[PDB]
Amino acid sequence: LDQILRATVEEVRAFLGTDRVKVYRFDPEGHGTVVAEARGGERLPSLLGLTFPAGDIPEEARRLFRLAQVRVIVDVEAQSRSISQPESWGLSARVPLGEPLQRPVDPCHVHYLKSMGVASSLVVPLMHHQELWGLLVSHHAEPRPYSQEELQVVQLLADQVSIAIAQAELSL
Ligand SMILES: *[C@@H](C)[C@H]1/C(=C/c2[nH]c(/C=C3N=C(/C=C4/NC(=O)C(CC)=C4C)C(C)=C\3CCC(=O)O)c(CCC(=O)O)c2C)NC(=O)[C@@H]1C
Repeated sequence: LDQILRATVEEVRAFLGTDRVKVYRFDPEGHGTVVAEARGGERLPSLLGLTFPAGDIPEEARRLFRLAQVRVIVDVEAQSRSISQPESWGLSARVPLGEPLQRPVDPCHVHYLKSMGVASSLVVPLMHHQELWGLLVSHHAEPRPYSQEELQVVQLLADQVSIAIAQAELSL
């Protein structure tokens, strides 16, 4: 599982030629670890083996990956902003998209990317059946919109990967 996933990130980056792409796995307690990472000329630092507090991932957003498998972050420069409301959303995700061709992310996560030298990142999750196992993410330091065609093939690759983690799991 740890070996396969490492190989998966190597070919993936090559296909997108993105500066950095890493695979992230979700643990039952909310914590996750970086088990796969590729660097575009050591441009970005290696976060391999580092743990990211679960508190970093709320809940409403995580459900959307499990329910709709669709989320991307736009040009931090375009200044697209997201905000919460007196009320909280949950199962409401049962709705398919229903938003402009773009998705805004609150300013908190936005600068975090800026602080990381990232301006636009594509997000694709890894899931099996009704369960979400991890989160894939590509980092683009400069504006780079995604194509509807390439997006699926990858979404499929992720799905193909999500399937691998499932099939490999039985082994252990
Ligand atoms: C800011 C951190 C506040 C917040 C808002 C917020 N952030 C997200 C969700 C994400 N955070 C990501 C983090 C990264 N980058 C990594 O390197 C890494 C560890 C390997 C991850 C997973 C990130 C790109 C996401 C999306 C993935 C996910 O499913 O969470 C969101 C959701 C997006 C949306 O607009 O719905 C927002 C708005 N969360 C807080 O509690 C902070 C106060």
